[PDB]
Amino acid sequence: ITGTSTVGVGRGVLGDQKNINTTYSTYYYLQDNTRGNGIFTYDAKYRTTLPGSLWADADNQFFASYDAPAVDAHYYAGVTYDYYKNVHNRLSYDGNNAAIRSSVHYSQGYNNAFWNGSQMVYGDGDGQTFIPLSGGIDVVAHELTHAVTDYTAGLIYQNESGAINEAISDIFGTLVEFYANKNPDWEIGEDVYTPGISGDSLRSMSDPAKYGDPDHYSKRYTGTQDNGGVHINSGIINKAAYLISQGGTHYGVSVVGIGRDKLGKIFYRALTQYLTPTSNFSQLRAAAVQSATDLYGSTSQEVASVKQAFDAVGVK
Ligand SMILES: N[C@@H](CCCC[NH3+])C(=O)O
Ligand SMILES: [Ar]
Ligand SMILES: [Ar]
Ligand SMILES: [Ar]
Ligand SMILES: [Ar]
Ligand SMILES: [Ar]
Ligand SMILES: [Ar]
Ligand SMILES: [Ar]
Ligand SMILES: [Ar]
Ligand SMILES: [Ar]
Ligand SMILES: [Ar]
Ligand SMILES: [Ar]
Ligand SMILES: [Ar]
Ligand SMILES: [Ar]
Ligand SMILES: [Ar]
Ligand SMILES: [Ar]
Ligand SMILES: [Ar]
Ligand SMILES: [Ar]
Ligand SMILES: [Ar]
Ligand SMILES: [Ar]
Ligand SMILES: [Ar]
Ligand SMILES: [Ca+2]
Ligand SMILES: [Ca+2]
Ligand SMILES: [Ca+2]
Ligand SMILES: [Ca+2]
Ligand SMILES: [Cl-]
Ligand SMILES: [Cl-]
Ligand SMILES: [Cl-]
Ligand SMILES: [Cl-]
Ligand SMILES: [Cl-]
Ligand SMILES: [Cl-]
Ligand SMILES: [Cl-]
Ligand SMILES: [Cl-]
Ligand SMILES: [Cl-]
Ligand SMILES: [Zn+2]
Repeated sequence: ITGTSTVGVGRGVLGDQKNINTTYSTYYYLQDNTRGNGIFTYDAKYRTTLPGSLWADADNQFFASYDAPAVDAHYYAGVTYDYYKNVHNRLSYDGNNAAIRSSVHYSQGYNNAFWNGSQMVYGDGDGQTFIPLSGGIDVVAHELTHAVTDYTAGLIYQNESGAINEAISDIFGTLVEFYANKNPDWEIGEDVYTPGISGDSLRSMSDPAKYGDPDHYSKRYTGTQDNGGVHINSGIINKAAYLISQGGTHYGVSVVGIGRDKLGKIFYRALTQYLTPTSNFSQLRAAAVQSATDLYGSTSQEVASVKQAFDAVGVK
């Protein structure tokens, strides 16, 4: 809508209070004019028509329990925008300030979220397996990272290219969680998954095997489920990125960690400068080595750790 930029206040899925950028025009809308061409949050009203209605609120106060998923989708979209702009000098997902659109209250008891090619979509979960998915900053950032990938490398969502696509979303989702500095970790989805069980998550980057995912190329899934294992084989690459950042010894191969900033820089360069829609794991290694070489020089510790990490996970 056209209106004037306002600042509302509300409570997210995890019960924390935060301010959100809104727009006033009769009602207050979840329309943040402060970032690029705007961040817009919609209500899908438990249906699957998309995007649904731009979120309207009479008083600019968002403390209703129905409000919470909207608050977080909107607020964490804003955090993710800020991450990409400040850390990578990337303006929104297309690098030209495209509007970021999210819908919440998608369907009934929907245990997932996704990027649909145009916007983000968040289920409310069924209350057992998931609580509303936009509650997890890593989830929000994972989904929006898919938009970044679509605009850059364009990795096809199947087999090895699809597992890289997934890993990219887990890596940057995690890097956004660290950037925001609320209870950051190398796990995925821990804030919204199984409210009945503490300490668990959907996937682990530091130890993929925790959740049944492979941590070495030799253990790759080769069947047809899950588009050829895109959320399974991502563990191989997630492990490599974890090792590059944090370091460690994995099946006797030792990796000197170089830290998150350098991980982010190397992978962002690889994504934007080298990968292609059909890149496979070996091509990713080449891209990451070449990116590290570009940034730090062929004889650097950074290049050496990239090579060691891909060695440790069996990617030649
Ligand atoms: N986001 C992952 C895990 C969530 C599935 C559990 N309902 C996928 O789409 O496979
Ligand atoms: Ar909620
Ligand atoms: Ar805030
Ligand atoms: Ar604004
Ligand atoms: Ar934006
Ligand atoms: Ar901007
Ligand atoms: Ar509405
Ligand atoms: Ar309304
Ligand atoms: Ar309202
Ligand atoms: Ar409303
Ligand atoms: Ar973005
Ligand atoms: Ar990756
Ligand atoms: Ar949860
Ligand atoms: Ar694989
Ligand atoms: Ar080891
Ligand atoms: Ar080693
Ligand atoms: Ar770090
Ligand atoms: Ar990458
Ligand atoms: Ar990225
Ligand atoms: Ar391609
Ligand atoms: Ar090394
Ligand atoms: Ca209100
Ligand atoms: Ca966390
Ligand atoms: Ca996490
Ligand atoms: Ca849990
Ligand atoms: Cl006005
Ligand atoms: Cl919260
Ligand atoms: Cl309420
Ligand atoms: Cl736009
Ligand atoms: Cl996904
Ligand atoms: Cl935050
Ligand atoms: Cl699993
Ligand atoms: Cl499947
Ligand atoms: Cl190499
Ligand atoms: Zn994904």
